[PDB]
Parts: sequence; structure tokens; C-alpha cells
Amino acid sequence: NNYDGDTVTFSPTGRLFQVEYALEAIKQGSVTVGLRSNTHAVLVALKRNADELSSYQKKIIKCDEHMGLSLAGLAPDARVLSNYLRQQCNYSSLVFNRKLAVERAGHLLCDKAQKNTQSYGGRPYGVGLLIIGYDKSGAHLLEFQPSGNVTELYGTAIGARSQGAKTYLERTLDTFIKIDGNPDELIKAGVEAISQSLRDESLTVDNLSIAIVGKDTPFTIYDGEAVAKYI
Amino acid sequence: GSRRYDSRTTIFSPEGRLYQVEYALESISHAGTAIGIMASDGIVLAAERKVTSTLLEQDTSTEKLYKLNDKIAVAVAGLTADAEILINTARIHAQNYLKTYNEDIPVEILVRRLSDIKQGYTQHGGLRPFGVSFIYAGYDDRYGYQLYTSNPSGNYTGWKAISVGANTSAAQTLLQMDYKDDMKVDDAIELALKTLSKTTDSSALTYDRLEFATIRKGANDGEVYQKIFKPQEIKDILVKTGIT
Amino acid sequence: EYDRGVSTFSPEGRLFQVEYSLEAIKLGSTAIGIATKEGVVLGVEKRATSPLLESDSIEKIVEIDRHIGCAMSGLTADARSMIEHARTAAVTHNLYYDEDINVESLTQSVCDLALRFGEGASGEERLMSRPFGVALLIAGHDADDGYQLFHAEPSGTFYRYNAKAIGSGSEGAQAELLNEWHSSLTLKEAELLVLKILKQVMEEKLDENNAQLSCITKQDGFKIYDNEKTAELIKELKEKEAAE
Amino acid sequence: YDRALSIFSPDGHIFQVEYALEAVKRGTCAVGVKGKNCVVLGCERRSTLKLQDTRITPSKVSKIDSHVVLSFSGLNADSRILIEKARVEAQSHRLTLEDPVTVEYLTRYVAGVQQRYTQSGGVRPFGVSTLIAGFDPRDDEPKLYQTEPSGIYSSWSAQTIGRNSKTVREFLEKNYDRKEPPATVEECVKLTVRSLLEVVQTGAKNIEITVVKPDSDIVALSSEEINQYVTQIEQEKQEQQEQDKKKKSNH
Amino acid sequence: SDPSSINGGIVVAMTGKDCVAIACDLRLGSQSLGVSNKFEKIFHYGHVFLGITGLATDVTTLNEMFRYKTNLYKLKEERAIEPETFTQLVSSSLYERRFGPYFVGPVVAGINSKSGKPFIAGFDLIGCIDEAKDFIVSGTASDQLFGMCESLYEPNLEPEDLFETISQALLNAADRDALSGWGAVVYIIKKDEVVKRYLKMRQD
Amino acid sequence: GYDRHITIFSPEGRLYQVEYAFKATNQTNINSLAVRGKDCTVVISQKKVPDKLLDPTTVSYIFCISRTIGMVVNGPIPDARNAALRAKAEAAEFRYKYGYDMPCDVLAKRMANLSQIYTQRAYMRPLGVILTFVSVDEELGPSIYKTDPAGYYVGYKATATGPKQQEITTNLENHFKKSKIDHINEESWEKVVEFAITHMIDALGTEFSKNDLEVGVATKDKFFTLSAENIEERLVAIAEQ
Amino acid sequence: GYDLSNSVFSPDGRNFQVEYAVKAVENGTTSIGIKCNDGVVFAVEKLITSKLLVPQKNVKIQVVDRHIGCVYSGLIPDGRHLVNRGREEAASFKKLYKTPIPIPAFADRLGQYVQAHTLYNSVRPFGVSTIFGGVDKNGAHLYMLEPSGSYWGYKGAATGKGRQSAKAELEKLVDHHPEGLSAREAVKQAAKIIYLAHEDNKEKDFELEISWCSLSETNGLHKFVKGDLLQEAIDFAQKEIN
Amino acid sequence: TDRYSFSLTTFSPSGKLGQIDYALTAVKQGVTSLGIKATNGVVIATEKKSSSPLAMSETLSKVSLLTPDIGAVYSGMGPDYRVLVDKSRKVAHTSYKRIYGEYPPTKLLVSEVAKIMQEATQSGGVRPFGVSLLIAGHDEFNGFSLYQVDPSGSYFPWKATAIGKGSVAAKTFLEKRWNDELELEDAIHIALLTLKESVEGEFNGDTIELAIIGDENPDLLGYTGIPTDKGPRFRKLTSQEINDRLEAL
Repeated sequence: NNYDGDTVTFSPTGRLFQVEYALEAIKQGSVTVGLRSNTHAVLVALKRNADELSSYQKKIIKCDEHMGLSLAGLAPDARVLSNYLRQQCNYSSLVFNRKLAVERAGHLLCDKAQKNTQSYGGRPYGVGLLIIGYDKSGAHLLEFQPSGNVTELYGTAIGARSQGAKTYLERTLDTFIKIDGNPDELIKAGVEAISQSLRDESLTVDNLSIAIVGKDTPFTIYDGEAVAKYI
Repeated sequence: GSRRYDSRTTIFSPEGRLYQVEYALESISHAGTAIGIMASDGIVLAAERKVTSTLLEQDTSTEKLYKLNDKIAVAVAGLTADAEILINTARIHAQNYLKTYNEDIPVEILVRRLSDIKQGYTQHGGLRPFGVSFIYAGYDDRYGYQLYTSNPSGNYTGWKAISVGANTSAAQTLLQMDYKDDMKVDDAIELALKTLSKTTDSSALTYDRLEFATIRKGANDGEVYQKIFKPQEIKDILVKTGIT
Repeated sequence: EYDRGVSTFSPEGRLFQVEYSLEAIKLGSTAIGIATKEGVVLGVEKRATSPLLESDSIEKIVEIDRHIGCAMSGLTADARSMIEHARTAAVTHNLYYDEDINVESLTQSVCDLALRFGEGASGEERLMSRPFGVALLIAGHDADDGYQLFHAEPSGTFYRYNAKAIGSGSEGAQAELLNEWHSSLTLKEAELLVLKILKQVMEEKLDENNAQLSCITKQDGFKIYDNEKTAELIKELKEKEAAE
Repeated sequence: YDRALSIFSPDGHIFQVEYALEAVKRGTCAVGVKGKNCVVLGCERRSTLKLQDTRITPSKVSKIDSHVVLSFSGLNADSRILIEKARVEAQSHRLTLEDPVTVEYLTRYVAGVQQRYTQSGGVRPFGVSTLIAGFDPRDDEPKLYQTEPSGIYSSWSAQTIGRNSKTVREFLEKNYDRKEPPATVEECVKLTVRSLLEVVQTGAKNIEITVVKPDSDIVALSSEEINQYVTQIEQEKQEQQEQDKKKKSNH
Repeated sequence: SDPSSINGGIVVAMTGKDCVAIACDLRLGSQSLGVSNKFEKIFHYGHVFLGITGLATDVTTLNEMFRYKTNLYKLKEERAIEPETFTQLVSSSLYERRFGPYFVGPVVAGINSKSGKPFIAGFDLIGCIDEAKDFIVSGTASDQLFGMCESLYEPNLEPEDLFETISQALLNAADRDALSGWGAVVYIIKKDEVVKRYLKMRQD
Repeated sequence: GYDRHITIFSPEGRLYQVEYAFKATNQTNINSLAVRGKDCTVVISQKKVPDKLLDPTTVSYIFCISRTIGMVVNGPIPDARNAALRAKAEAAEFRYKYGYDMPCDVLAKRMANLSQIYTQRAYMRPLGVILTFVSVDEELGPSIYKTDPAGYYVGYKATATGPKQQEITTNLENHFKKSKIDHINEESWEKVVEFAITHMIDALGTEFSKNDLEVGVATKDKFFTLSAENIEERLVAIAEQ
Repeated sequence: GYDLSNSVFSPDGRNFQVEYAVKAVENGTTSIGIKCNDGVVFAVEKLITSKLLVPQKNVKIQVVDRHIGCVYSGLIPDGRHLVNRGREEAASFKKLYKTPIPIPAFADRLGQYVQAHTLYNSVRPFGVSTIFGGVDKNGAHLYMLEPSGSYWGYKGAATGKGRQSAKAELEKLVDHHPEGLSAREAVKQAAKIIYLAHEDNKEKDFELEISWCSLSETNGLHKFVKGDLLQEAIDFAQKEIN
Repeated sequence: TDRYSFSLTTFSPSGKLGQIDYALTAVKQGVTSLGIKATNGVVIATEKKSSSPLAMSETLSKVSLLTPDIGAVYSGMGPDYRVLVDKSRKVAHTSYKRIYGEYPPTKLLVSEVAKIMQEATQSGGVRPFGVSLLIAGHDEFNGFSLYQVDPSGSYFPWKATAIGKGSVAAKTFLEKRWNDELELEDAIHIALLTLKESVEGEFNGDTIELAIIGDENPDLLGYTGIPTDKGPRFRKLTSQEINDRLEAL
């Protein structure tokens, strides 16, 4: 603790060690893997129970009817970002008779985290979101790091055992991008990707959670009998 | 950072007591003697100045006796500079009461208000307090003459005679062994002087290092008269009692 | 330390301050809660530490409203703040919509309150530099999910539970909860099952001056069972250990 | 200023709370015993000190309401703030709600003052534990509560706080039975005098007794009055020791 | 109503030879109803005399307002305030509530203790120094008073000649005035001695 | 140890923290020489242009405050921009509320006060720059007042600042012994510039090019900088002498 | 040590906390700036970390005003907040004076903001260098902005790993044209020195981005280089370095 | 956030307050100043010493005017004096020139500035001023008076005193040289003779700043025909005036 319990100092290697440390909060959380083609985006989250009499924790939050965010880190830290993303999405509908886009929303959120990490008595947040949505420009899937880094991909993952998921996605790359207009196949390819984020824990209907939005599809969260389809 | 540089001096030690309240008592012992004795015709406050010097003017000085209001004045033991902030709060406070209820302030409210102010400064903020102890000579019509000492964290406790300041333990003992409840102002003047004389921090007790103030009910119309003596009237009584 | 922050990290990736809070639910008095679809039974160890303590006006059962109950375990100075906020939230919902508040929604509000440590993160008012140190067992009955029982941590995270035990004896208590619970249980077999699990982690003897039952039912509201009934149930449990 | 002065401790403690319980051990001792027709709070008055005019000394038992009394232990500097705050509360409840305060109403308020500065940053809590006793209006059920620096409160039938509180509590187990309290005002009064003459000592001077009765009646019983009761206690004690010496000789 | 025609009031003041005099009536009304034939509108802090006219409430409101400020000066600087220094004080104080003001006409009268000179001064509601060494009259029959006091006045008056001019001037305005009369009291203010003497007059 | 880390008095009655500001102007290698004329105030200063890829005409150390008072900054350039903004504002403020432009003396006192509050505040770092204000007023004449981060100022007949300012101080001191006056006498403003340049070439021993000087001349009721075109006339004209 | 805050200072004229923050930019991406007669040509190397990534779909060039491209290297989230800050200051200038903000003027405003965090204990300074310029009625300009809130005029700038390599090539290019070159022509030279400065990142692979504000072509507004024009620039650099 | 709202002045364990002693160290390593009270004026006097040989010293006022009748002079630090001389002037105008439209008593003024000092040892963002002041003055209600403000924010009245690094020599010098009455002429000759052994060089009138708060001057009044308004009791002495008094030794 010369720079290690201090959210205001630099940090002899151009870092802050607290941003590296907030990234272990994602490790201690579960895993979610997202993939998009061009006509659908998909989040597939692994939910986590606290014991067999304990329910499972929902890891997909609906933000809009064309937007949803998923967490794979701390839940009270995911409650800040969720509130904020929802406020700016409704604003867009009310004032400009517009829909909000993921790209733009990644930048509003970037700046929000930055200015709390600038402050002393602040923190770099203990969560990472993947934010999908289908807007005016098509699908977007952005990956939000505790650093705030937004990058636009066709497939990404966050959580534990994410490196193995990204191996899945580097193979299936041109398969999934060229399925367009058949929502079924994309969703089944995110189940198997996240089967390479397992330790052989298997997937049950109450561990597997899908939520999708297409061009012609709402943001809808699938669970129960509506995820047994896609296995 | 900003937390790095934090005092943390307004918290307790494992004793369940603040670091700052204890520090303040040491410095109130550095400060010159101030004593109160309560006669049945008044209250004698007698203060010895902390400093004395060759070219120092102690003849326009009233550096230990201060009028808070007309019937309540104080003797000061501690830091002089510190005592002055609390002095002008007490003046406001007294007038505010006189302002609203059209009646002179009881002593009881006046002591307590100053106790609170010291208490806030030890409570929160990392702030230092005002380490001062006041000896209040006051009159009220609901309990006669009333006498009080106050402590650095703001607490008041009743007395019939008390001493705070330099060589407090030695002084306070001479006051206990002599005290009678039937004492008048004339006796009380002489006792106070003799006690100051046996605990002087020079080699004598002289008018130029003495301040003397009394509150008399023997005054015109049977009313309370606050009289803060000139150094030549302090010189006059000193020669009567035979120290000089 | 990495708790001398207000939201600092902590090489592990989690707070320090949160971890300590969770070991101050081990300063609690065991609160056990069995949720069934015929009601939710809450039993609590009141704790009697003196025979000079008035222990029958001590309960760890607290009424949020008629259709929502809560049982608290841990450090109970923290808990006064959390239960007050929940009472208003429930009452606010019936103001704006004239409606019965979700047990799920209510639990979520009290989690929103729990995150308040920081002095520079987010975009809300901060009146804590530290987290809470107490966990809740929110039961209730809503018309969309039926009977529910939720366990809220002072972290700001919550799970719906079929059965949970928190307190000092939480580890051994939950160990029995896993084996004996089934979904064929009803309001009364659940009710004597609580008193069995509590009995091991009881440190005096099971009696009506250290133990209090309460249910929450749809058709009666929140009813805290009178000592005569609480005493009866304690005796008919022991008669099924006399039946072994 | 928003820098924490109360933090979660690594023991699952608060630092300030261990310190605050220790400020209450070092202070004054208030013993609380409730009758069947009264409550009685006797507190140790400092008047060990020589040369003290006691008319002007602030009492250590302060009435908040016409039928609710407040006593305290710990730092005396810190205590005035609770008493000052409580008086405003009593009158605020009459103003806006009708009726004087209840005992229950003040029990949660005082607990909330101590709690707030515990949890909050940039504030430490007081070193003060209090006894709130009295009656509720249009009731005649004796209420005896204790509030503590943590922000916690509990009911009691008899209690004691402050210095050599352990010694007092141990006496009170065999002499105060939860089932039958003392049924008369004098025996309730006298039980608190017997506890106080253990630790406080030195006549009735340093001993105080406040009695509150149903329907708004607070009376303060002076040192003088208390002396009468000592003399009866001394003959009762002395005589009971004599008849134990005679049985022991035979047996 | 008017805030300045609701209980009347006049204060007269004159200078003499090594002396001043101030005097008021005793009539305190609430509109047309007479309430009392007793009420001083004259007050004194040390050797300075404040007559305050106008509005009922503002007589008291300004009187304890200057009660506070007089204290501060005496306790700090250990002397009683001078007539001239008081006049400045009053000027600045009246001006503080510029909009919606103090509803009064104070009149300042003393004899200095540093040079031994008479000093008088006047003010409106907003307040502006109206210096004289003649006479300062204020109130509602202030108009009446201005003519009557002139007719009588002679520069320099023996303290009981002084007493003849002010008694007469005050009583005559005040028994043609609706909100004022009902008794009168004249102070003859000498350097070291004040006599407060009431006047018998029309109580009607 | 905190009397070298924030601003509290050491047992020696000092603030090393204050000191550390004066040692920072000396890492940027800029020297200045400022002389009062007879109809002007001249200030000449180093510019460093070490790359082709730096623009020379943009780079500046002479910042124009008032239309009478120029400001020459010796030491780190972030703190320069902050002080120029604050000094212009204050001169403008005075023009706005008093109806004449701030005198030099008084601009020096306003920044001096501000510099003393930043060394009183422990969550605020003072300015690290040494500011010379030069002017020709008709309230005071030719003027030099040099404020410093300590909060101290005095007027001057002349001054130099920079790491090597002890050599410039020797040349200037001798020049007022011989003349027998506290300012240079000459009736052309151009020539007062040239004497100043001579004394700088002598002091440091280095001859200047047109893109290593930036020259400010305050004449009567205007302050201007000479462009690199005009500086070259002056540097040929020193040989002619 | 003297890095505990920034109201500490060492006798050295250095402060340590501020020096550390330039070390973050020094592992950044190559970003260059070429000052031309008509304008300015910005170009920035965008690292392709994976094949999951979409090339030319995230930009590091975010427009400020209508005619100042701003492009940054160092800490990407931090730099995006600093650029966000100077868009609020640009809208305030257009509302207030009814004219687009001058480049020297916009440069001044940014300097102040970043200056401030090195005065107050309670905020964390910026760790980016920004490369910005455009064309206004003061002419074409180019400015580079340190983490220390310093700017000067520039006829060549670079920042990133390959800041050494880039500068060395820009010097031979001002000796090639000591009377300056077109902004259209500087498209082809912008790519070239990125290729040369991608031999400090030849552990990785890159995507080429170029943007311009030129008086000669786009009527003085900052627009992007893309399509066939970008690919001439790709081809120019390619044939020379091979 | 701010957190600098804790005090930078605090108590030491074995009494006193350490921070105000450190500030006074700056006074006994400062410049030296002294004040002799006459029965017909006060002289206050100080040494000027240059930072460069090309510096001026008639562009610096080490003795400054607060109001026409009350002047002030420092020992200690310069910077600290610059800011504090302005706060004193400002408080002398808000509190007696909006409220009584005259110049305040000298006893009162000294008190008011001591409050500013006292509340500068309080809270963060402020640690005390590195000066002790002499506030020499005349009012008409307490006559002539002399004070010394300490960085404590305490004051003491004096009959003649000195502050600065020759304080210790100086008050001992004044013990023989001062007497119960003094003429003003002769008070000037005492004050220079004291400051003569406390300067290590120049002693001309262009190096010694001398000001008297002697008697009223109807030529520095700037208006006439009002005989109730007295001329300024302060008069700064120009160099030629001081040179004469040099020859009178």
C-alpha cells in the first residue's frame, strides 16, 4: 500500500494496480459468452446457485426491448450500471423519438466509470458487462472491461474459463457469421462455446440462460422450457 | 492522497478517552493561576497573569478577567488567544437571550452553551478543541450566587472553592483547610491573596502581576455590582493585608 | 489496511470490509426460516443472558407490514436502519399504486440501500464509509409467486431460499437443512422441523424465554405466535424424540 | 470532511465501540430496579471532591418528561448532548402527534443517535450508555430499557451499568427475582440503596434516588430522606448477621 | 392603514445652554382605540437618549436591536457610547432593511462626555442624518411641532428656561393630534443629572 | 516528515516546499534580461527550437497580458498558461470595475497574493514559474516588477532570471555604475534593445540567432513582440557598433 | 520518492507521479501527425489482437468541433474522457461566439484542464498524449498534448512505441520538402512511416486508419480517409518498404 | 472530495501547541522592527535589505497604512505580511466604515485581526501567518496605544517593544533608553540608536523606513475647513527627513 490501496496515485508502470485487482472480481464471478452474426446478437450466461436449496442468481438483465446487459462479476456494482443504461435508453425514446444504440452507450458508460476512478474514495468497478442490442445500424456486441475498454467483435467472453470459449469462437467464426435469418443455430453455438468454459459441470435448464435480440426479434430472456429447445 | 495526511486525533484511544482532551490539561497547568472562592456577599475571582516583564504594560491589561455580560464575568486559565473565540460567542449568546426573553441570562445556560462548543471540536472533523478552563463568577435570581469550573472537553461541575492553572494541587489544598461557609468578601479577599502568595511563580505577589475582580451585593440598592479593580486599587488592598 | 479505504482494493479482488461483516453475523443469534407453500415459519433464538433481563419483550422477528415479514440475524444496530427503510418502501408502493409489494422488489430495495460505502464512486449520496454487518430473512406472500423467502446479504446481493439458517450456528444448521427439507412438508411439519435444527445450536435449553415463532400467512397476515402456543410446540417436538 | 472515523474492524468489530464500552466502565454507575407500582433509578453522584456546593451541581438523573426519567453512565461531557436532544423529542411528539412521549419512543431515538455515528464516516460515537425508564401515558406498566453506544437496546426488569457493575449484578440475582419484584415503593427504593452502599459508599451524600409513580408523579428523594432508610438497613443487616452467628454456634 | 399612522407618536427634543432635553407623549393606541395612557417611547443607554416614533412593533424591535449593539461596544471598549457615534450607528442600521424597512423615526440626544457639548440628530425610516444644533422633532405631529418649536426657540437656554419652551411646545401640538397626547413626560438632561418630570395636561 | 511534503513551518521557520519551486525554473534553460529604457522597457529571452519538427513561430515565452503590460515567463510552461489566463483576467477585471487598466505594481501584488494562498493551501500546489511583468504606463513610466512563487515581490531597475542569471546580474550592475542612473538613457527604443542584447552576449559569452531570441519591447501605450525579421536587424546592428 | 500526491514536490523540479503517467503512453499505439500547407493528415495504428475483431469499426479518431480530429495514444478509456471533455468546451465556443473554435484556442483550453489534476491531491492526472490539428482562419495547425498539460506547435509528431522511428523519418521528410507538402500527398507518407514504426510492433499485426482536415479537398472540415484513397496509401507504403 | 478540513495546528502532549512556535521561529530569523511609545506619539521603525543590487526598496512598503491614524509594521516573513495587511485594511472598512463611517479604535482593530489569525489555526487549507505585527496607533478614546500580535492570535499591550532577530538585544537596549515620559524628538533619536546595532550595513534614509504616528498633519488631510476632522496622525518620513535625524546622533 504505496499505490495498492490508493485510487488516486500513479503507479510506477503507467498502471493502476486497483484496475488489475478489480479484474479478479470477474474471476470470482461466473462466465457469460456472447456472439453475433449480423442479424442477431445472443448473450448466453452461466448462472450460479449458492447451494441446492438456494435459487440461481440471474445474470441477464433486461435494459430495453432492443437492449440487454449481462454481468459476470459483482452484483451490487452491476446495479449501478444497470440503472444508468436504463435511464439513457428511455431518454432516447422520450426526447429524440429515437432508439439508443449500443456503440454510443458504450461511450456514455466509459466516461462514467473513468470519472469515479479519477476521484479518491472511488473505485474501478468489479464488473464487466457484455452489452448486446440490435439498433438502427444492426447488431453490436461490445465488451466492457473494468478499465472501460470498448471493442466491437463477432464473439467474445468474460469470466472464468473464457480463454477456452474464445478458442471455440476462433474456429466457428465463419460458420456463425454466415448463418443469417435462422435464429436457432446461433443460440445452440453459444451453448457449446460455453461448454468449453466448463470443468465438466454440465448444463441443466437452471444453469443455462439465453437472451437474444434479432432484427425481427425483441430482446427476450429465455429460461426453463425455452432453453431445453436449444440444447 | 488526502486520507494519508489525516490527523485521526478526534477518535478515542483504547482508554475510551480522546488524546486531545488529555493534552489540553497539560497546557492549562502551564497557564497562570486563576481561582474562585464564593462568599455570601459575592464571588472573588482572582487571577495571576501568566507573563510579567520589565517593559510590559500590565496597567492597561485585563488579560485574564472578561465580561460576558453585566452579571457574569470569567477568569481564564489556558491559552489566551483560544479563550477569546469562546468569549465573543458567550457575549452573543447572553445578548440573544436578553434580546428575546427580555431578561438577563441565567448562569446555567451560559456555562452549558460553551461546554457544547468545546465538545463539538473533540467529536468530529479532526479539529483541535479550545483547551481553556473558565471559572465563572455569576449571579442568578433562581439560586443566588453560583460558581462553576469547566474542563477542556466541556463539562461543568459545581464548587464552593476551586483553583485551576499553575500549582493547582497546592493551592486548592490551602483553600479547603481554611474555608468557612459564613465567609464574607473582606475575609475572602485576604484568603485568596495568601493562597496566591504561597504558590507564586515569581518571588512575590504584586499589583502589577495581579488582577482582582469581585461582584458585590453590598453595592448600591442591594444589587449586584461587577467591579474590576484598577492596579492602584489592587495596590491599595495589598498594603492593608501586608504582602507589600 | 485495505479497509482503511471506503471502497479500496485489496489484492484478492474483493473487499476486506465485506469479509469482516460476514464474520459479525457470528455475533448474531441463530435465525432459522423454513419456506413452504403453506406459509413461511420463522423461529429465532431470542437469547437470555441474565434472569434479570426482561426477555419476553425481546424478539428477532420484525413486522415489515402485514403481508411481509422479516427475521434478522447478526449485529442488530445495523439492522434497525435496514428494517426502517424497508417499512417505508412497502408503504410507498401502496401509496403510488395502492397495491401489495413484491417480496422480490422489497428485498431488492433493501439491497440498494446496502451499497453506500464509498465517497467518490457512483452518483448517489454516501452516508456510510463502511457496509452493514447484518443479514435478513425476508418472507412474505405475494399473488404472483405465492409464498417466498429471500436471504439478503449485507453485500448487496440476494437469493431466494427454500430454507436458510444464518447466525452463529449457521454452518452446522444448514448442514441439516440440506438433508431434511422436502417439498411435501407443510406449515406445521416445517414449524417443528425449525425447532429441531435450532435445538443443537441452542446454548441454554429450548424454552419459551429463548425461543419465538412467528408465521406469515395470506389469510391471517403477520401473526407472531403467543408464548402459550410457542411453549406447546416446544413440548410436542420433544414427545417425537420420546417416540424414538 | 467525509474521511471515515468509524471503520469495520478485522475482528468483525467496530474500533470505536470497544473504546466506547470502556468509557462507560470508567464513568458513574446507575442501577435501575423496577417495582410493581413505581420505577426507581439511583445513580452515583460525585461528591467525593471536597468543597462542593451541591445545589448547583448538575444532577445525574434528568427528567425528560413528566413521567419519563433518564439516567446515564460514561463521559459526562458527551452525556449533555443526549439529554438536550431528548427534551426536544418529548415536546416534538406532543406538538405534531399529540400525547407526551412513550418510553418506547425515546428508547429507539437515543439508540439511533448512538447508531448513526457508529455506521457513518467522519464521526465517532459517544462513550455513553443510558437507562430510559418511566411509564407510558394512559398506562401504569413500569418500563425499564437500557440503550448502549452500539445503537442496540434491550428491556430489563432490573439492570445496572457503569463501574463495578459486575458486583451489583451478582447481588441482584438473589435479591431481585423476576417473578415477584418488590411490591412497595420503600422496598424498591431500599434495594437500590443496598446496591449503591456497596460501591459508592460515604453516607447518603453520594447516593441519589429518583422515584417515578403512575399519572405524571416525579419526586426526588434527597440525601436526607435516604439517611432514614440507611439506618433501617444497617439494623436489618446487623440483626440478621446476629441471628446467623447464633444458629452457626449451635450447628 | 399606514405603518406610520397606527399609534401616532411624537418626540420633541431641544438644545439649551450646557444641557439638552428630550420629551415624548404617553399615548399608545392601536388605530383609533386608545389602549394605554402609559408607554415610554424614550429609552436610554448610558448618557444617550433614543426616542423612537412610528409603528408599535418597531419601537420594541429596534429597541432590543440597539440593546444588543450597545452591549458589544461597552463590554469590548469599556466606555459608554457617544451621541455622535450613536447617530452614525443608527444611520447605517436603518439602511440595512432598505426595502420593506424599519417603520420608525428615531431621535438621538445627548451631551458628550469628551468635550461636554449638546448633540442632536434625526432620522426617517430608511434613515438619513438630519443634523442640527436647534431642535429635532419627529413623529406624526412633526409638522405641527416644527412651527411651534421654532416660534418658541432661542439659541442657548438656562436649564429651567429650557424646560418652559419644550413643555409648552409639545403639549400644544399633542392636544391637536389624534394619536398623541394623553400625558407627557419631559427629561431635562444635564451633564450628570436628569430629572424626569411629568406634565399635567389634557388626558382627552 | 511533512514540512518538505506540504506546507507547514519546520522547526527552522521555513518551507522547503516553497523553495523547491525556484529550483524548477532552472531545468528549462531559459534566461532573461530585462532593462528599463527611457521611453521603453525591454525584455529579451531565450527560445529553444531543437527540432525541425517544432514550429519556431508558435513556441513562446512572452505572453501578452494587458495592452501596456507584457509577461515573460521563466520556468515550466503548464504553470505559465494557467498564470497568463489568471493574469489577463485580473487586468480585464480592473479595466471593467475601475475604468483604467491595472498598474504594473498592482498586477504584481494580485498574483503575489494568489501565489501565497496556494502555498497556504495543502491540497493545492503553487505556481513553479517566475513571472516578470514589464511595461510602460504613464502612471509610473517604464516598470519592472517581478513576482515569485513565495508571494514576495519588489520593483526593480533591472533583473535577470534563469540558472545563469548571476552572470547577467554582474554585467547589468556595472552598466548603472558608469552611467550613474537607474535606467538606460536613449531616445530611440530600438537602441535600448540593442544595448540589452550586447549585455546578454557578453554575460553568457554566446551569440544569438534570430530564432533563439524572442524580444518584447513595451513602448509608450503598446506592447508588441518583434518578429524574427525584426530581431535580425538588431543582431546585425550590434556588429555595426 | 515524492509521488505520494502532487502537492508534494522534490527539489529536483520533477514529480513522479506525473513522470510515471508518460510510461503508459510509451507502450501505446503508434500515432503520428504530419503538418501540411492545406491541412493535417493524422494516422494511427490500430492493433489487431485477434481474428474475432472487426477491422475498421472502432476508431481512435473522434471528431471535436467540425474541423479538429483528435486522436490519442496511451490509456484508451482515459484518453476518450479527455477528448470527451474538449467537446463540451467546443460546443460552448460555438454557442458563445457564433464561430468554430481556433486550433490555438482549443489547444489552450485542453492544457488548462490537464494542468489542474496535477495541483489537487484528490484527482488522478491524465496519461495520454493527444495528436490534434485542423484548419481555421489562423491557418493549418498541429499540436501534441503531454500528460503534463504542455503543447507547442509541431511540423511532426509521434507518440507510442515507434515514436523514435517515426520522428527520424519525419526529419528526412522535412528535408525532402522544406517548403511543405499537400495533405493529399501526406496520405501516402502517413502510411509509410506507420509501416516503418510497425517494426517496433512486429510481434503483432495492424489495421491502418487515416483521417484528414484539408482545405484543398473537403472544404476545411474533418472527414475520414477510407475506401480506394486509403488503399492507395496502403499500396504506396507497401511497395517502398519491400 | 475534500478531506483537508482537519486542523494543521494541534496540541502537544506535554502542553503547548507546536505549530505556532514554529511560525514564530520565522519571526526570530526575520527582519527587525521596534516601537517606542512617547507621550505625544509613537515611532515605529524597520530595516530594508535588498534581494538583488538592481532591486528597489522605495517600491516596497514595510510600514503600511491601515487607516490615516493607525499604521502597522511586521517582522517575520514578507509574503505572510502582504496578504495580512490587505485583510486588516478590508476588515477596518467593512466593520467601522460601513457601520460608523469613521476609523476604528486601535484596541478593537488589534482584536479583530487576532481573530483572523486564530481562525487560521483552525481547519485545513490554512496554517498560521509567519509574522508577529506591531499595530501602533492612536484613537481618541484610549489615547496612544501599542500592541504586539503573536501568531497565537493573542495580543499584549506594551510601553515599548521589539520583534525580529535582534528582539533579545533590542528590549534590553530599550530598558535604559526608555523613560516614563519621552519627547517625540528624543524618541526618534532612541529608536535609530537601537536599530543602529541591529543593522549589519547601510543606515541611510533610503534603507531605513521610519514612520511616526506622532501628531496630526493638516497638510496630509487633503481637504480643509472642517476642524472636526483631524489630519492624519501617521506620517511616513521621507529619506531626507530621516537623514537629518541621523545627524542628530
